[PDB]
Amino acid sequence: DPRPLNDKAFIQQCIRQLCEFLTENGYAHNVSMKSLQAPSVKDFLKIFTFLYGFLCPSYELPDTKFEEEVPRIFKDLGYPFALSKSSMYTVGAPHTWPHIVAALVWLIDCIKIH
Repeated sequence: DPRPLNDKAFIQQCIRQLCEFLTENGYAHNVSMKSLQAPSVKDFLKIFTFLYGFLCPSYELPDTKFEEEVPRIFKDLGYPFALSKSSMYTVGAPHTWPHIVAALVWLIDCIKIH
């Protein structure tokens, strides 16, 4: 894994990129650096739904089996890094969020092109 996910400054950079993309592109809810430090599973899913909607406009917010569906979508998009069920259940936890925010930023990058 080539990513410096332990570098706290690097993960603030990822969070800032998330904050800026959501803000710039008309996400429905107020977001801040503060509110993106440790999101709930429900807020993560709202964020993920907003982002994946750029690629799949009819995409609906998951809930049932989201811990299966969300990693499956990333896998299907060619994301090379592991997203475990454990991570899905604990997305906002201190040692989980860095991996998840990295995945969202990669998703943002792929939206920004395609």
